[PDB]
Amino acid sequence: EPIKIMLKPGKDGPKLRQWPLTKEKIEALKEICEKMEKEGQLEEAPPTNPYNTPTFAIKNKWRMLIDFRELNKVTQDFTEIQPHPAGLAKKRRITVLDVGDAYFSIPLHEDFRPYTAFTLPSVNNAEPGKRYIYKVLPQGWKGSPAIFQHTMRQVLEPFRKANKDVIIIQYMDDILIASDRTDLEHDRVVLQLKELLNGWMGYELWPTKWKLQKIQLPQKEIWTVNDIQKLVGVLNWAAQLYPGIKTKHLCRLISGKMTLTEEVQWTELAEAELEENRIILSQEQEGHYYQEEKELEATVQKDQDNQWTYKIHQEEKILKVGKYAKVKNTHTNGIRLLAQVVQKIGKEALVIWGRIPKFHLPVEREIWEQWWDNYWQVTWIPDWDFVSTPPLVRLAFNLVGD
Amino acid sequence: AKVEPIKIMLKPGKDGPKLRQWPLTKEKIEALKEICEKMEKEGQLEEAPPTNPYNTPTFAIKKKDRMLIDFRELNKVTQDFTEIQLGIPHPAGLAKKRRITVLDVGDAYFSIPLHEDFRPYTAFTLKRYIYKVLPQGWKGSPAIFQHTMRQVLEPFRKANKDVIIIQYMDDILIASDRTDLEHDRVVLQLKELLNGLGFSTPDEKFQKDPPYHWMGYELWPTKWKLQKIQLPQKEIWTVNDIQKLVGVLNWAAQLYPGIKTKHLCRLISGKMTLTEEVQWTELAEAELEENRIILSQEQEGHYYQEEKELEATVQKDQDNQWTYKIHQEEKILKVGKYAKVTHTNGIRLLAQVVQKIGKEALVIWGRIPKFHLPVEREIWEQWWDNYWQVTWIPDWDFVSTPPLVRLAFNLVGDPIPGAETFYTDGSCNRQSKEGKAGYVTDRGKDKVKKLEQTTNQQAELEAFAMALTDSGPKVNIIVDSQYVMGIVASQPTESESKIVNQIIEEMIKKEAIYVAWVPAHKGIGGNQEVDHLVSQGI
Repeated sequence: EPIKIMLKPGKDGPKLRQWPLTKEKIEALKEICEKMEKEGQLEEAPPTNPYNTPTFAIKNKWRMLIDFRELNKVTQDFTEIQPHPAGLAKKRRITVLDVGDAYFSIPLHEDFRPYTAFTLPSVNNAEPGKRYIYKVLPQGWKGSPAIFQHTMRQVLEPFRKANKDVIIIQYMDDILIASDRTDLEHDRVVLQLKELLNGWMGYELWPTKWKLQKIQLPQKEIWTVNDIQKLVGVLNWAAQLYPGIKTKHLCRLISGKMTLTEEVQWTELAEAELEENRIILSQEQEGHYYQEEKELEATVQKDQDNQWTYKIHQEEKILKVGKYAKVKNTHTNGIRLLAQVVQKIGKEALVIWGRIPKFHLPVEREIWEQWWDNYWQVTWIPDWDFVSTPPLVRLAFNLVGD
Repeated sequence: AKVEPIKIMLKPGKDGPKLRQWPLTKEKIEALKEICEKMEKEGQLEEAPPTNPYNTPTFAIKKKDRMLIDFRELNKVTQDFTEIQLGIPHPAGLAKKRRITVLDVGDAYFSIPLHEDFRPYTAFTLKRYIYKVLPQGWKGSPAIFQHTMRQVLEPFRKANKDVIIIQYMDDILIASDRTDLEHDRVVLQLKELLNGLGFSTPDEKFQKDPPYHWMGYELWPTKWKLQKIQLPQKEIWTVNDIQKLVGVLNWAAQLYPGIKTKHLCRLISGKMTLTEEVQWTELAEAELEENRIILSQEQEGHYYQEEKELEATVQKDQDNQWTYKIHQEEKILKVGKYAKVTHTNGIRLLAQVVQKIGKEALVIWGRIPKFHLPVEREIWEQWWDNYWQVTWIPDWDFVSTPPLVRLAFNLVGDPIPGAETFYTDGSCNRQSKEGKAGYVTDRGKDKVKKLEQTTNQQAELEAFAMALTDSGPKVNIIVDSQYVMGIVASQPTESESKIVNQIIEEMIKKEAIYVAWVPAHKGIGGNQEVDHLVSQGI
C-alpha cells in the first residue's frame, strides 16, 4: 500500500500555466499519455481539480518532461535527497541513465494524486486542454526516487557487492554508473545493470578528462597605466569574494599618472602586493568551502572575450569557476547556447557535489521560459532566476583559465 | 443511460449562502413562478426539502427583447475549478477547407446534472427551489460544461480524423474537404450524437452558408474578418450590467491589447444588490472609454495552408512602431503590431518583436515561421555575439525593408594611441539635490558644471556627456560608475532621458571611443582629481 503524502503547512498544490508547444510535440505528448493511461499510470482529471503543472517534451522519439519544481517546493519532507561519495569525481567514466519509467510500478496515494495534474495543449486552441493526474510515482517528483528506494535497493545492493569497484548512485530520475574499468568492461557493467532494471536515454561523462580552471591574474612584460587600472578593477571585484585581496600599493603606482599608454615604474610594495594577491587567489581556490546546508548556486555569464563562463558559489563563496571554448557557428541561437552551457554545468555539479545548482541566468525571464525546452536533453530542471551581467564581471571572468 | 455527476465542495471552513430574499412586485412574482413552473416541469428545478437553510437572492429583469439569480455569494464559497480553456481559436490558424458549418448547442447547462450533494446550496425562495442542473451564473457551470463537451466530441473526432472540429463554449465549427453530400452527412451525424446525449442543436443556431458568424468573426470562404465589437451604452448601470460588460471585455481582451477591466470591477465592490445602481468612478469611466476606442477597430486575413511555408516579415515604421505580417508566399494570414516601451536600440527591440511573433505563432500554428528581418546578418550576429544577454532567434533572412536596423558604434577595446584621456565624475548633495559634473584630462584641461535637482547617476551621466562634447573624434574616457559603463556598453540608440540622448548624439560623431571604469576613492590618478573637483561644496 502507498504511504500518506503531505503538502507543507499552509501550502496548496501547483496552479501554473501550460506553455504553447509545437504541433509535433503535442502529438507526441498525447500519444505518450494515451499509452500511460491505457497502462493505468494516469487517469483523466476532473473539472473539480484546480491544479496544474507545466508539461514539456524533449528529444528520434520524444520523452515527456513534466516540470514538478513547484510541487517539489510544496511537498513535505524528502529533503534529504537534494548522500554523496566524493570518489565519483575521480572515476574515469560515468554513465548516466534515466530510470524514471521504473517508477510506474509503484502506486501513488490517492489523496496526493490530484496535485499532479497537468494539461496537454492543442494547436490554435482547437479543443479544451486534455488533463491528467498520476496514479503512480511520477518522474520528476522528489518523492518518487525516495518511495522507490526499496524496489531499487532489492536490485542494486546485490549488484553492488558483486562490483565493489564501481560506484552506482541515484540522483532523482538519474542513475550514475561510475568506474575505472576499460570501456568494454564498463559498457558490460552498464548493460548488466540495465538488464536488471528491465525486470537508453542517458549520457556519458569523463570526469578525469575535465580540466580544472582558476582565476589567474595577468602577467605582462610591460605594464601601462591602463593595465594597472584594469588589474586594480578586477582585484576590486575579487576583494568582494576573496578575503585578503588588496590594491592600495598597485593604485599608488598610477596615483600620479593619467596617460593610459604610459608605463608604470614598479615599487617593491606593489610587486609584493601583486604577488601576495596571486598567492591568495591560488591558495584560496584550492580550498574547500562547501556547505551542503546552504543552497548550491551557479551564475553564468559571457566573458568580455565573449566566451561562456560560470562560477559555482554559495552566496559570495566561490567553489569553482569554468570557461567553455568559443563557439564557431556565428549564427547560433542564444537560448540554445545558454541551455547547453546550463546542462553541462549541472552535469558537472552532479558528479562533484551530487546536486543541481540554482542558476542565475543572463537572459530575460519571458524569453527563457518560452524557449528553454526546445534545447533541453536532460530529465532534470533546476530552479533559476534572471540577472544582468555587470561590465566588470565580464572582465573578471576573462581571467579564468589553465 | 446515466453518468454520475461530478462531486463538488465548498471552500474549506465555509458554508452555503443564507441571504436576504428581497420582496418584489406582484407582476414580477407572477412571471418568475411561471418560469420556475416550466423549469421544475422540464427537470431543471426541484423543490427544496423543508430542512434546506440556504438561500440566494432572486431577481426579475425586463426581458432583453427574465429570471436572474444572484449566485455571487455561492460562487465565493464554491471550490475552485480548472480553467480548461483560456485562449480563443483564431481563423488565421483554421486550415482552408472546402466546406464549413457552424452550430450552437441550445440550453447547454440544462443537459448537465448537478451533483445531489451540491444542489442544497443552490436554494432560492420565490415556494423554494434548488437546481438539478448546472445553474447559469454559477462558478462551476462553464468548467463542467466545457469538460463535458470535450468528452462528447472526442469520440466523434477520432471517428472522423479528417474533419476539423473546433469547440469553444457552445459554439462548434465543422470543416472538411468531403463532398457537399458527405459533409452535410457528417454534420447530421454530429447533431445525432449530441441530441442522443441530450444536447439540443436549434435549427436557428445552425449555419448552412457563408458568411459564418463565429465568435465575433465573420468567416467568408476566402478570408476571415473580425467585426467591430460593440459595447453596451446604458443610461443607468446596475451591478449586473457591469458584470456582463466585464464578461465581454474578458473575451475581447484576448483579441486586442490594452483592454483593462480593473477600475470597472472596483465599481461592484461585492455586497450591493444585483439591481443596485453603480457609482461611476472617473478611472472606471476612462477605462470603458479607452476600451470602446480599442474595440472600434477591425481586422482581416486569410486561412492557413499547412503544406505551404509559414513566414514572418517585420518592418520598423515611424519611431517605436514595428509591424509584421504572417504570410505564406504572397498570401497574408494576419498582420500585427508592437510598440511596447528606457534606453535600448533597434537590434534589441527587433528581438522583442521576433519573440512576440514567435510566441503568437506557436499558439496559432503550432510552428515557428521563417523570419525576414530589416537588419543585415553581419550587423545582427556581431551585436549579439558581443552582448552579455542571450536572446531567441530561429532561422531568418535579411530583407531590404527600409529603414534597416543599423548600429554604428565605434567602441574600441583598447586605449586609443594619442587620443586625449578624460576622467569623468559627478556628485550630488543628498539633501539639496545640488551636484556637480566634470572632467579632468591627461592634456591638462578640466571643467565643472553645477547641477540642480540632479542625482548621483544623473550627475555621473552629465559628466560623461561633457567629456564626449569637449573631445575630438577619437577619445578615451575613464569613469568610476558601473552604471554609466553598463549604459554605454548597451550602445543605445533611443531613450526617454534627455542627457542619455545627448550622450547618444555625441557618441555617433566619434570615430573611436575607448571607455573603461576604475574604482572610486582609491587615489587613482585622474579619477582622484575629478572626484575632488566635483565634490567640492557638494
